[PDB]
Amino acid sequence: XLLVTAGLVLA
Amino acid sequence: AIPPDSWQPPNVYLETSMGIIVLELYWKHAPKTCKNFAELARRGYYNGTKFHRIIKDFMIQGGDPTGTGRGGASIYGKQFEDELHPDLKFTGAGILAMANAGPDTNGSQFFVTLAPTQWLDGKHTIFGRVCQGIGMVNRVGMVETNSQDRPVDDVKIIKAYPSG
Ligand code: NA
Repeated sequence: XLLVTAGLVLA
Repeated sequence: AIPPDSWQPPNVYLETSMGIIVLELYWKHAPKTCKNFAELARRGYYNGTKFHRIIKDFMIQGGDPTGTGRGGASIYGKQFEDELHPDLKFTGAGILAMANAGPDTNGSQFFVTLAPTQWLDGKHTIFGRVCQGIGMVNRVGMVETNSQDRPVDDVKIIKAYPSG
């Protein structure tokens, strides 16, 4: 999907 | 040591392989986050790095010197706190904000939005916006990416620096 992570990127 | 609070360069420039983006910082709302970003830029920490993750009509993400998306560190010696404000919302393109891995996990990675992204409200520190170069940012957002949302041709930050 639409996240802005750092390490575990999600859908 | 960290710069003194008196040091508030109004701008950070990103000289990218596609041109210059002029960011203006929200020192009042996000003093710790602005200090971090401007100081990392001043140190050359972002020089030669890339936007490792770009998603059309969403955002461009960078700030990791390893380029993996897993790295980067702040000027504080530890990941630092969010500086959230209900009245700073993700209302449109050009907003500068921190990437993270949960609450109070700010490092060096950041993003610039390409459209409204209000589902991020209250989860990422907003600490500035594009004053000049939004046309460039719009174009950067359209670059072809692979299945991992990595640009197929590197979009580099050649140099980043605060106002002198
Ligand atoms: Na202070």
